[PDB]
Amino acid sequence: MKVIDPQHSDKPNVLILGSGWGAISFLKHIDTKKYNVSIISPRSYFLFTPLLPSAPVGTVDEKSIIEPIVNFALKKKGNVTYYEAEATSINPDRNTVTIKSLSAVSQLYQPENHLGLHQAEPAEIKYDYLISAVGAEPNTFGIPGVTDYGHFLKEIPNSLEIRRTFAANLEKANLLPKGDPERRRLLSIVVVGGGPTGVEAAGELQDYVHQDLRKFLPALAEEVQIHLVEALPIVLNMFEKKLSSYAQSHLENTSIKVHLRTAVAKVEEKQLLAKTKHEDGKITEETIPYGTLIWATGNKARPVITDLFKKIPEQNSSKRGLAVNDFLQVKGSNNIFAIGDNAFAGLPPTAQVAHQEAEYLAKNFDKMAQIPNFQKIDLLFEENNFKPFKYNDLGALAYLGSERAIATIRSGKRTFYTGGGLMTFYLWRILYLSMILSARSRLKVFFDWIKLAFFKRDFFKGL
Amino acid sequence: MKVIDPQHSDKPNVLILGSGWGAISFLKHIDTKKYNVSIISPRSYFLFTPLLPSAPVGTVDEKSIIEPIVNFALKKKGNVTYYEAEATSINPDRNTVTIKSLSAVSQLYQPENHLGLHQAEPAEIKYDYLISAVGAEPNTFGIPGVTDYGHFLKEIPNSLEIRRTFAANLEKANLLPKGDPERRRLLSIVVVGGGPTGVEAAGELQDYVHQDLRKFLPALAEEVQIHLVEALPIVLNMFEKKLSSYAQSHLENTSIKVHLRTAVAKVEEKQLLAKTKHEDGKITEETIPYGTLIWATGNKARPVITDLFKKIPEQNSSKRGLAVNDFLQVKGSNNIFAIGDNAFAGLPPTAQVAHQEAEYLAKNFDKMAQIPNFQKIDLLFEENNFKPFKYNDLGALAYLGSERAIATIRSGKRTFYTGGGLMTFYLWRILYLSMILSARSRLKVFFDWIKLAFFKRDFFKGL
Ligand SMILES: Cc1cc2nc3c(=O)[nH]c(=O)nc-3n(C[C@H](O)[C@H](O)[C@H](O)COP(=O)(O)OP(=O)(O)OC[C@H]3O[C@@H](n4cnc5c(N)ncnc54)[C@H](O)[C@@H]3O)c2cc1C
Ligand SMILES: Cc1cc2nc3c(=O)[nH]c(=O)nc-3n(C[C@H](O)[C@H](O)[C@H](O)COP(=O)(O)OP(=O)(O)OC[C@H]3O[C@@H](n4cnc5c(N)ncnc54)[C@H](O)[C@@H]3O)c2cc1C
Ligand SMILES: COC1=C(OC)C(=O)C(C/C=C(\C)CCC=C(C)C)=C(C)C1=O
Ligand SMILES: COC1=C(OC)C(=O)C(C/C=C(\C)CCC=C(C)C)=C(C)C1=O
Repeated sequence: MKVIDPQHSDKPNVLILGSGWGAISFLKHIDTKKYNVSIISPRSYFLFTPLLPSAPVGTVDEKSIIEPIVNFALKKKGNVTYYEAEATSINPDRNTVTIKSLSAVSQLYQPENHLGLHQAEPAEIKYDYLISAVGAEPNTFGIPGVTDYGHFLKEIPNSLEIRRTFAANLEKANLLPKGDPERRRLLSIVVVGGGPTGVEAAGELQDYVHQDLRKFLPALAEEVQIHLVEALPIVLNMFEKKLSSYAQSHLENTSIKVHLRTAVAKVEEKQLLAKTKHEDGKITEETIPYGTLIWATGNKARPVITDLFKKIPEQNSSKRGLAVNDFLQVKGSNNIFAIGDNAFAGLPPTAQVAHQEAEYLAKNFDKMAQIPNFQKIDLLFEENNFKPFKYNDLGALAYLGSERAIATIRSGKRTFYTGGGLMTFYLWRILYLSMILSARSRLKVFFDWIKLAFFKRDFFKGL
Repeated sequence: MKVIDPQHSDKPNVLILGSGWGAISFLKHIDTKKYNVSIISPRSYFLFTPLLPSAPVGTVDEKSIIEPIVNFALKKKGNVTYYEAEATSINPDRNTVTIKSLSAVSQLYQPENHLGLHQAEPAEIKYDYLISAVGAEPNTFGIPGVTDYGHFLKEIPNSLEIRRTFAANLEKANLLPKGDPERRRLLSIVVVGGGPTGVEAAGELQDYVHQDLRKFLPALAEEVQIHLVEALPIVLNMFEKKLSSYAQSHLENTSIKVHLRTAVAKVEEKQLLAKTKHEDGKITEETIPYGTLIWATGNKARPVITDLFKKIPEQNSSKRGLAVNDFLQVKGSNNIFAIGDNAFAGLPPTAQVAHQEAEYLAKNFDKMAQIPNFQKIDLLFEENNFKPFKYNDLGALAYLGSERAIATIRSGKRTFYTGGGLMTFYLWRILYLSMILSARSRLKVFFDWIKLAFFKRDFFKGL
């Protein structure tokens, strides 16, 4: 019950799902004069995910790396409306999306209507076109105990939980005598994932220990131990072998214990069971004690996308994400589009792919809105003549702790970069500053870093 | 049970209670080479209380106006030890202090001993001399319902509660239609207290409304209403009448409803009952609806100080604080000293009084530690010949919202200042920056303000 249908305006309604890289990038490029745009997302702000790993340890403040949606919508010319709630069910036949847990409603540049909605009231939102960018969720691979004792590294709350756990453990450990094995376990951290997120997480945690903790509790600092576990035989496999090797050496020089060729079998309250697969082809078992477990491995489709597979006939055989055209239209649907991690197009699940797809699609919509036929929809994309999406891989970046990073930079064919260590660390900072989406967030992180040069990190457990 | 008694060292032990203005100021001046210093306080950091009223609304970040104790202790030459716990009982006869709720132990410049203490374990701490600076706690004057529905404005947690309440109310109000009286109550704020803390609190809240809220929800911003209630007939009575008048005019120009000659009789869930005492000597009743109640009135002795009145014979007739000498020694005690709000010496309860008493006392201790007799204690203060404490009133300051402040600056006899409006607002900033106790906190607030010039306040309900 309750159906919101704003269409006194003669414009078509483009409904967006999410407030991440795909949704915001699309929002920034979509012509709000041609269409009435509306966003649905339980998250009232945009997260700059590449700096998330610096948040727990206080290299950057959590407020520094987020930006309210309304600030993006405010710079838009036309009307934009944000429903603070999550999409539960996508309804192709009805052309609606069901919502749950209404926390707020914002209607920018729309001084007129009144919805008449109580909080947590179920509803249905009409649409003419739908862009789906809810993203994925973390994958535990069905390995028991991960959700009970692990911390994912996906969202701002996760940064606060990791700080609270680790601060708690440091306080406890400090009361026990230098020998105690419990002291040793409480000071043990385990990051699962050999990719960029995991490496950066181990790097930042190590930075905090060597730089901040050592200055007022050197005793505790010496006994802390950080493990990095990865199933593949090479860390950061998306780079050339030469850069991966340097990466692995450096991590071990900064005293991080790297566990390659290693899968996790089970996760318990105080330890995890791992199977390591050696060069001679033999498998061994080892226990890894821990006090804080960061889970930074791959992705899995969300319940809303899974529920959509059952409804569209040709979307049956789909698991990783939604099956999509060369034009980023959802296969089998008349008007549903998909971008980012929640959409399969044989491309990686990365922020670079989300942004470029978002722009492409936004560009097309602004082109599509200059025709009588768009004012049935599938054949019109071709007749008028315009190009499909061509991803342009720009490369990869990764901070490795202790003022060192690796970089590969390119455009299509040619490659040009500086990807060693300290100088690449400086390039790394500049580029990241450059690709932050807002000026406020950019000044905030700049100040965080200036402050970090002179005074070192804030690491409060209650804040 | 369990008694910690560190005295392998030949030095006397000066035990400090608290981590506020008196304790930290004393700590910075006490010679750690002459004495073994130890702090007991449940709060692991120092709070810069004059900027606390800018925290809720995000003019300054909560992290910006606090500084961990260990940073102060680290700059000290000798040994310093901090017990993260609260003093429960002061024991003159035994010369000990009982403690509760052990969260942590820090022993800076002391790479040796091990206490062997579990968390939340009761204990007793030996001492030779004791400096008491626990401060006071808020006084509700026995007016019912204050602690049930009000927010005190005393500590960092209070800043977070006020933001959470107010953000919640704004979100709710926004869903109701422009008429609704509930909408009007949810947008109503009430600050109790005509002194500086209360005035500043009303000013900051009004700044947030006019500057930030109006830019994205002008409709809500116009209907917000802020009340200031004060029992005395004049706001900010500690200034000359001429400055108080300007203060009151300005507050009313910025659309704040000031209620003078008004006492609060009772506080309910959605309103408060007040009695106003008019010029013709008649008393009236009025209800003041509200959604957020900030209680910023006076002080009251803490249970630890009250419990000490019963034990010392001549400390019986004492209520506001501990009765104290011209040398700041506790009357009736051999070795207990009191500074700040928890000590009565016919002086105001202000930060300026705490700092000067702290220095005086610290100075004396460093002088007292160059004699055979100090190596019984009461008569030695006089025989060697040195002066009593003479407070030097430097004046008063107060921000009044909308870039205006009042100032009175002086030293003893002479008075010299600039105490009008906008120019006094600039002086106000400089002086406050100048009397922050640490460089980190000083840069942090400076950056907050630079950021505030270009981008306006962060006002997140979860952060
Ligand atoms: C810690 C970390 C670091 C990373 N670092 C990098 C990096 O350095 N470089 C790089 O290229 N890539 C990086 N990535 C990858 C990148 O963040 C993702 O690939 C990208 O966010 C995917 O874009 P998206 O819009 O599909 O999903 P997201 O950006 O995750 O956004 C999804 C949005 O949908 C919302 N949502 C969730 N569920 C629902 C629902 N049911 N209904 C409605 N809305 C919903 C969420 O609130 C969120 O705002 C990183 C990822 C992580 C976790
Ligand atoms: C919002 C606000 C604004 C203010 N502005 C000004 C101003 O502009 N100018 C001015 O001069 N004054 C101002 N004051 C007054 C000033 O903060 C106090 O007068 C001052 O704090 C008193 O110093 P103190 O050390 O006695 O107590 P505090 O500074 O309050 O410190 C008390 C310390 O004792 C600790 N403690 C409490 N109970 C126990 C216990 N049982 N055991 C151990 N430790 C304990 C606390 O954690 C705290 O660290 C302001 C106060 C407030 C609340
Ligand atoms: C998760 O692994 C990573 C990628 O994918 C496997 C990347 O591609 C890049 C390259 C950096 C990007 C794309 C920053 C985002 C830029 C914009 C314009 C949004 C990094 C650093 C990375 O760590
Ligand atoms: C509680 O009312 C207040 C006073 O007392 C009646 C003051 O005197 C001042 C003046 C500012 C001070 C004293 C800052 C404190 C500085 C140090 C070094 C402790 C302010 C602002 C004030 O609000």
